[PDB]
Amino acid sequence: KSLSLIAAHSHITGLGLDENLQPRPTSEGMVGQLQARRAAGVILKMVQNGTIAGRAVLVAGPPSTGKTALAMGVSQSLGKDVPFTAIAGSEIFSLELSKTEALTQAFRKSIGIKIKEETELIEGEVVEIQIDRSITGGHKQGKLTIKTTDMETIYELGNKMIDGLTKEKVLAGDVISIDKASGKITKLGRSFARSRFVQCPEGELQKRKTVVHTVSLHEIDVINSRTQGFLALFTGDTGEIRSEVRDQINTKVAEWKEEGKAEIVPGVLFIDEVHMLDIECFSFINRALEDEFAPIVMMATNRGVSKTRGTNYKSPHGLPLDLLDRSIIITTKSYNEQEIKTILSIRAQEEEVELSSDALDLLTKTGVETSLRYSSNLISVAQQIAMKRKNNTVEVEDVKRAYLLFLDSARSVKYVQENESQYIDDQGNVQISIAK
Amino acid sequence: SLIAAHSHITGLGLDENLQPRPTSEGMVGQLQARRAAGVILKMVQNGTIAGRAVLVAGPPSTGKTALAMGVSQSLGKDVPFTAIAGSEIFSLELSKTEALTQAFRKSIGIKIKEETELIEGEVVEIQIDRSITGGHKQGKLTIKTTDMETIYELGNKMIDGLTKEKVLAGDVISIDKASGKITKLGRSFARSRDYDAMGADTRFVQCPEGELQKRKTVVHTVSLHEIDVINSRTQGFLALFTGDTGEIRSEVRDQINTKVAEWKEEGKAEIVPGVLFIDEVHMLDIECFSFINRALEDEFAPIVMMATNRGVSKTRGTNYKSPHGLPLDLLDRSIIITTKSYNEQEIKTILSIRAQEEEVELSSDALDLLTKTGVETSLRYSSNLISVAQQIAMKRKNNTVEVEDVKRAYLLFLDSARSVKYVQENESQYIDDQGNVQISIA
Amino acid sequence: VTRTAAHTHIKGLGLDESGVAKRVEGGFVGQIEAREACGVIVDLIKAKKMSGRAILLAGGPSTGKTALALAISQELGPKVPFCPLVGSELYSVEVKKTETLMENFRRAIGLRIKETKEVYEGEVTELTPEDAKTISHVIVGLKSAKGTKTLRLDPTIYESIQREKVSIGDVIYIEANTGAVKRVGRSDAYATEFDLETEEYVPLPKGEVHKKKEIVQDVTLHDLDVANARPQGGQDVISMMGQLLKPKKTEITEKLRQEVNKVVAKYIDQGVAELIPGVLFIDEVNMLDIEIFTYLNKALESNIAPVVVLASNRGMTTVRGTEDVISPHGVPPDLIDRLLIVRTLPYDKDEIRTIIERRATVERLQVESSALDLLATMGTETSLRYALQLLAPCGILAQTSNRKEIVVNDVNEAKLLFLDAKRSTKILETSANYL
Amino acid sequence: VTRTAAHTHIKGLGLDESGVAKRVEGGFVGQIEAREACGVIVDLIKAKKMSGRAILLAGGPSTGKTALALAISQELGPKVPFCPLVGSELYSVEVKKTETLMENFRRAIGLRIKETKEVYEGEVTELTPEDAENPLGGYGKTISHVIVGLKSAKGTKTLRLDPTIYESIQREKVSIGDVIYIEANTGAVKRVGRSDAYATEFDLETEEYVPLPKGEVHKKKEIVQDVTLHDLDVANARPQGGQDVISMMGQLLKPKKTEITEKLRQEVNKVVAKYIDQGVAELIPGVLFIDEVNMLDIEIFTYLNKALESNIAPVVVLASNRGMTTVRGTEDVISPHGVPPDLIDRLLIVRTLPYDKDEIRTIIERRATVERLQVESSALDLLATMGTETSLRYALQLLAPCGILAQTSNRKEIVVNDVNEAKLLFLDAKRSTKILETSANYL
Amino acid sequence: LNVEKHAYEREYLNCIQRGYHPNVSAPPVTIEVLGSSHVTNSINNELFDPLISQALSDIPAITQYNMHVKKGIPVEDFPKT
Ligand SMILES: Nc1ncnc2c1ncn2[C@@H]1O[C@H](COP(=O)(O)OP(=O)(O)O)[C@@H](O)[C@H]1O
Ligand SMILES: Nc1ncnc2c1ncn2[C@@H]1O[C@H](COP(=O)(O)OP(=O)(O)O)[C@@H](O)[C@H]1O
Ligand SMILES: Nc1ncnc2c1ncn2[C@@H]1O[C@H](COP(=O)(O)OP(=O)(O)O)[C@@H](O)[C@H]1O
Ligand SMILES: Nc1ncnc2c1ncn2[C@@H]1O[C@H](COP(=O)(O)OP(=O)(O)O)[C@@H](O)[C@H]1O
Repeated sequence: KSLSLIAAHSHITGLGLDENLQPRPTSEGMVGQLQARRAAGVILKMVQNGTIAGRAVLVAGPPSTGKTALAMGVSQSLGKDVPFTAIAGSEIFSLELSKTEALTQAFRKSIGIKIKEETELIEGEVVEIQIDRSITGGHKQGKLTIKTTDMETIYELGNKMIDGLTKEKVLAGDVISIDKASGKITKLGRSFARSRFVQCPEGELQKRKTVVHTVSLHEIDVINSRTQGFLALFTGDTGEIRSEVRDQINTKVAEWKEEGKAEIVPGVLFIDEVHMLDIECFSFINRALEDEFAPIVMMATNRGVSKTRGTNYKSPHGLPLDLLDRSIIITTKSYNEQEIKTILSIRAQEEEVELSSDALDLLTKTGVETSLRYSSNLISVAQQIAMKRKNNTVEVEDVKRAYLLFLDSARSVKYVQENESQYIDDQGNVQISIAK
Repeated sequence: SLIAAHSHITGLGLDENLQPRPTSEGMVGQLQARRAAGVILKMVQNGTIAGRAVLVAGPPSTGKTALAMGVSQSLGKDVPFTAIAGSEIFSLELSKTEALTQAFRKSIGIKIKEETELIEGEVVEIQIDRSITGGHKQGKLTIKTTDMETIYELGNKMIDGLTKEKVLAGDVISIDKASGKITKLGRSFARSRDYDAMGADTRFVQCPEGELQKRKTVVHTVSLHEIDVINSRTQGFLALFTGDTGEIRSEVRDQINTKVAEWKEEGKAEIVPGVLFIDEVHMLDIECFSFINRALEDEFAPIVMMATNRGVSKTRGTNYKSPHGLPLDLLDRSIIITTKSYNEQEIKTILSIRAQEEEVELSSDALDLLTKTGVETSLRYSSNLISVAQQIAMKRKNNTVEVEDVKRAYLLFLDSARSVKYVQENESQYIDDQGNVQISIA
Repeated sequence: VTRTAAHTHIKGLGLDESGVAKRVEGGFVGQIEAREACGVIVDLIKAKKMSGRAILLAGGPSTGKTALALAISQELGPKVPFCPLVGSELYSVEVKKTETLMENFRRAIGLRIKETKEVYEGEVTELTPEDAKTISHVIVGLKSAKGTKTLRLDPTIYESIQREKVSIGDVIYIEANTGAVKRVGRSDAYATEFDLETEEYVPLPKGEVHKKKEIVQDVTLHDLDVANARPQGGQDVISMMGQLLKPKKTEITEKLRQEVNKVVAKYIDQGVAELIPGVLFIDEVNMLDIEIFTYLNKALESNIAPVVVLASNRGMTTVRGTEDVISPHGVPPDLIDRLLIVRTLPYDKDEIRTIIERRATVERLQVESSALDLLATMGTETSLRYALQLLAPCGILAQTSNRKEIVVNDVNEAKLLFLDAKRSTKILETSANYL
Repeated sequence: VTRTAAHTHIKGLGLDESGVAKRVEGGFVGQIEAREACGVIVDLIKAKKMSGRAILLAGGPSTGKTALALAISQELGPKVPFCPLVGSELYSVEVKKTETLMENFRRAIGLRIKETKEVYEGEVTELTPEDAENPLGGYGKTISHVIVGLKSAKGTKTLRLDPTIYESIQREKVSIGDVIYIEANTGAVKRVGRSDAYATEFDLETEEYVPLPKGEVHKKKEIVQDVTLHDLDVANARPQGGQDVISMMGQLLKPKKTEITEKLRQEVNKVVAKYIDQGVAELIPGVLFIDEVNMLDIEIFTYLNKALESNIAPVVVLASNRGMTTVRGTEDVISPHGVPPDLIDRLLIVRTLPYDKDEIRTIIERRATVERLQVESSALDLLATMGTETSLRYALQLLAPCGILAQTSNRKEIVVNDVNEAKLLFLDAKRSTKILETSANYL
Repeated sequence: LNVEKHAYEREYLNCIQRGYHPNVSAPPVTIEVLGSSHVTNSINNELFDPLISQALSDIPAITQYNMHVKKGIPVEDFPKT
């Protein structure tokens, strides 16, 4: 389940918080940033309460300060069965959808409906199957013996059950699941009988089982529109769904909640790099947040006073002031030496790399000096240099060798700036020849 | 047929030591460029190296396209020569890189060896069995020569080729098995009881004698791009003619490369690379140049010839100026053939050759005045004047162009310098760049 | 249970019978003149006599323009069509922007049809076709828990019955007017014919076989336009898998529109349909190109144009698509002649305090008096929206300390945790690299 | 004999067992530290544990960056998927650039599955259909069942088919006397050809004649297949392979790139993880190579910043020859190598160095010995001085005209005079620019 | 007006070999509704529409003989193939 090699945020299992929403210094893979974690815990409580809608928050700070780490912590603390959509700023610039339509689809993907239904099921291990044919074979008679670990029974079959058993061959000793009302029979496997391999089911054979469904508003939006089927949820060409089906879906969902047949589960939409949206997207986002079925929007940006896209002026955070008026802003700060070394030790534990104390100190020094991501990339590349000399622990010499082999930002700018005759400039001039 | 601009050039005019003759094969002058083009021609004919870019540069009306046509005519048959312009890359349904990939793959030919069987003889009896609707078709054919007579079995396509191009008993047909083609050669029986339904006057041919079934080995050249278009989808053979081949995936190209290498490894097919010619290559985006720089490094890459008549000008897609309008990365991996302007004797020989091709009997002094007006003005103007002078000359009903008809044609039709001289003193009559004009004459 | 999103304390304009507005009534505080002008416009809409009337309401940000348009929508009632819109939505990659404007115009004119639902439901007891081969009629006997009832049927409904594979003993649903046939399932009394079968068993309906109900259908002109202009063809009732070709939005010809108008007028003349004109509301009108602004001039001169309401917060701003045209509110001077402008005023301290108290009441929160004074001072110092957004984290921080009433300390912690735009810009200015 | 184009003298990085590069090994000359860093990257890729690791190959023109990427691909072997790409490929007219980038990301991850196939095969002996009692009833088809009798070497089976398999059998145009191949996973039918048990000289359809298949009729065989994740996504988004009318009509439509949703990717990942948990499939992560990375827009870089943080991402290798250059799509952002500072933090830069005169001389030596040419020593010294004076590449591709001019004089030796003639006939960028400046009308 | 067939038989296109086949082939995504036979009926009707699946292939010849001669059904009443 959920195959993954190692992620860059794989150590974050949530927000480290107490029962009084106080952040521990080291919990759940998150260290430091006490005020930002407290604010994100308040936002998490806002989402889990579910009584308010359409509030936008902004996580702003310098680069490499843990904004995406905060978003991943909120997403892991939400758990399953709550919608979480994560998009980038450049994702909505489509050739087949308008920008407002893509933003609308991303908005309605983040709110879901919890529907609870029950179905009656058959589960057991097949003992013996008899199919009988007549002289002409016009009618078919049958008997099926099926057992669990507690009972055993024999059923008399009709024509459509016999046809459904002949199709998708079922032999003796197979564990199968039968849905009577739909006629779908699945082979769970084979029982443990030497004389795939699953165990024989226990308890009753006729079980009424309850399955809790959660379906987003965008799925019912696609299915209710007749212009395409449910295969557009996978192929991805929905093609500018009309508004009137969305008002029908809104009214139907409202009366479903009134009757008690459904519950509304709002979620979080996360927009990473929100400064790359046009001003039309910002103006749509301003008026899309006052709807009753609107999620809580999280935006993350790292710019200063920069040019807003599609305009000719400059704005704080790259966003216009009317969008910033409806936002509450969480500010992240830079890290210390101890926080950097704790981050590097946690990244060592997740990458299964054993480090010396001196190697950790050198990594902390070069991480304070250059970048946190540079040391977090150097630590995994030092282990291969250590393993080429056939030893397990990563020492100082491996870190110095990796620091010599792989450059960083400021050093690369420094070697470029006194060798610029060999590189292609903004004017397209270069010197390739060695002499003259 | 009809007369084109470079209709007098069929070849390059080179000796066995790759040294050009002064006037041979429709080409006169330009010895260094002709020698370099002959070297590139032998480089193509060896077929041992791939992905080499050649740039031809010089002033306008010098013979760059003449050199490209000479290379194409000296290339010979069954060697692909794709000639495109720089403006055809930009398309509404294809990306620029995809169009450049297709133009690259058009210039690589695959020569496939096939083994066929030929059957010729008189038809004795045709039996055709069909369904009630008409879908399922089968039948037997009894063909016969002088010595042998066998009975064959027929399929759907063979019955379709038999029904259209109507065959009766007594007709002589020729069948090719691997191509599925039926040709009727004539009739021999001369049946008496003819139902008068058609006006057939079929030829009387003789009885074919000897072996009924003969084997032969045939060779045909297909392009690589045709194989991708055929293998791309279900009805790609229609897309070969309608041009509806939208962005063929990379997996198709990988599998086609693997199967082409497998066919080469057995002896069924061999690879014949060709020449891709890009005229006005400066009319290209910088993304096209960045794609060309890395598409020249592949195994299946033709030799690319480019022509430019541009100096240090702006490179498209950028805001700086570069030599020949090309970035320095593309100019790094190119060898450059330069072309120089002409003399008076070369211009006289060009005009005499173009008069010989267009069948115009020019006088001596008419040729001297055409050379004079072709050395003051450009060469193409004096080349264009010859047909007009001829058409003026047939109005007086004499089949010899004098200097009077040439003077009349020079009076009637203008040059560029006379046009800018007339425009620049009457700027109120013509529409200004600011859109102002004077229409009233008072 | 109950959700709240930036509104829903706004219930109406809060006017008396004379058209005058009270101070605090209907969720609105302040702004008497704009509310009275909007009530006059609501009366004009209810008159149902004029077409192509354009109103612009202008003012600063967070002054109450969208609340006024929402109050218009609540005062008109659910019967009148109301089509809210943002100006950025008129740009699409499928059709031109003028066609999208035409569709949004025609979405604001509605119709009311009075129809009758007639339903036969029960267990099939008799199914006897007969030849007149072509069957002339079939006799179906239906059974419920309150008796049985037999029906003659046309052969088309028998064809639809043969589509659904209906046998004796199935519970079916027949609609008399449309002719739709739905198979609910086999009846519960026939459930022990086999021990195991692929058929679902449903009980008998406990009501009568015959059911009669009067309903009202509300459609718009745009629904008829898109129903009459399917390019691929008429879709069936149920298509779970998609159409083989993707149907794309097209440029609907005005000949189709005039045919739809002719048919609708013919049905109106017979007393079947009722015409309900409505309101088209375009928020952020300054985001329109000048070509849409030119097309609005001809679109306002049609005979079936609705009442159009536009909003803007810009000042003397260049019109989009132009470079040397400066016009008030971002609206070009050719179009600004055709509207009537309603001005909207900023608020005072006491109005801000009353708005904050109302928002705390609707969100089911208790606040202290000193917390209310601090929140009012913060609202006057930063913005009105900041205190409204900061009200709910104050409630959460009061909840985590096991209390039910917000005090000054929770407001101080919420002010510490979350910033406004001014303090964020102050941090942005005095920073080294990118905040 | 063979065909050579600008490469294929490079057979790998040419390192030792400890990671130390030799001076001349694998066709490489010099660039020792770059080759050692690339060997460390090769070991990291072969470890099969890391996701979203990005390196950047930064240097001047003609310093060997594409050669190093080719050596990476040759050292990893053909089992690991390698996806070469230029920066201009991502601008497609059918779909957005973000989807093309994610498609190449999923195309760079491989898979190896051992698949069991249920197979019926044999020579068709009897083909007899049975009819329906009311074929014009509107619902239900014309026939009910088709009896097919197949025989093999030591075996004969009679099968009763539903109509749906028979429609594929009829579409394959089978008859009595043909060897067929029915696979039961998707219902696909392959018609092999006529059986050899009858006469083979009385046809006109150029068909080949196969004998009977060995073994029984009903088999279960194991097949090892190598697929990528993009193949699974493409097969699920445009479904062909079933016997339903959606699948048969999916083959006849013109193919077009669509925006594959994230839901399909998560479901494909879940199915692949369930396959791996059963011991059936194994995961082979690979390398995506993007050349001329400065041709990308700011939006593609901003999407790369998020695409590298996924948990299934491959190892990405970039290359650029740019100094302080404005990023495309921006007007004021000046950044090293044309790559924005948000991406440089997630990168490890490998720097390539220019060459020396002796390195130019020996590189010309290997390029001459690969093209099957022999040169003199003085001509080699002239070529090395020429490569230092103008460019390495201009000295590299002057070899073939020299060889042609040597061949046309009936010699198998490249001498100084042939190199002088190649200078006289072909120019370089500097001499062409010098002609262009001192020109009348852009000569 | 017959350029395409002449280009077909000029280059021997009925004896060439196939070079590409897809890597993965899949049926459409199954939709499951627990406890409803109507969904199964509608899905089976959409996937295996008898008009459309009958239109994409033929009828056996002896079956056509049983229609036309032994049952008196005319050719114009055939489901078209
Ligand atoms: N407080 C923290 N606790 C644990 N890991 C952190 C913290 N802050 C940053 N990191 C790690 O640092 C790396 C880079 O930080 P990131 O969140 O990408 O920066 P940005 O906020 O600019 O996106 C990530 O892998 C993240 O896991
Ligand atoms: N050496 C030559 N031999 C024959 N014709 C020539 C020669 N040089 C020029 N021409 C004629 O002069 C014209 C040159 O134009 P063209 O080659 O198309 O453009 P450019 O010379 O700018 O490359 C051609 O029409 C060609 O017929
Ligand atoms: N007079 C008022 N009484 C109560 N609430 C108001 C009033 N005016 C504005 N508001 C509130 O202010 C918030 C923002 O106002 P809004 O309608 O967005 O103004 P604008 O559209 O001009 O920005 C809304 O949630 C609304 O409830
Ligand atoms: N170390 C080397 N050994 C041998 N040949 C090399 C070496 N480095 C570069 N070359 C050759 O020089 C040329 C450089 O091309 P390429 O690497 O594509 O350009 P760049 O260096 O700009 O990436 C290639 O033809 C390559 O064969």
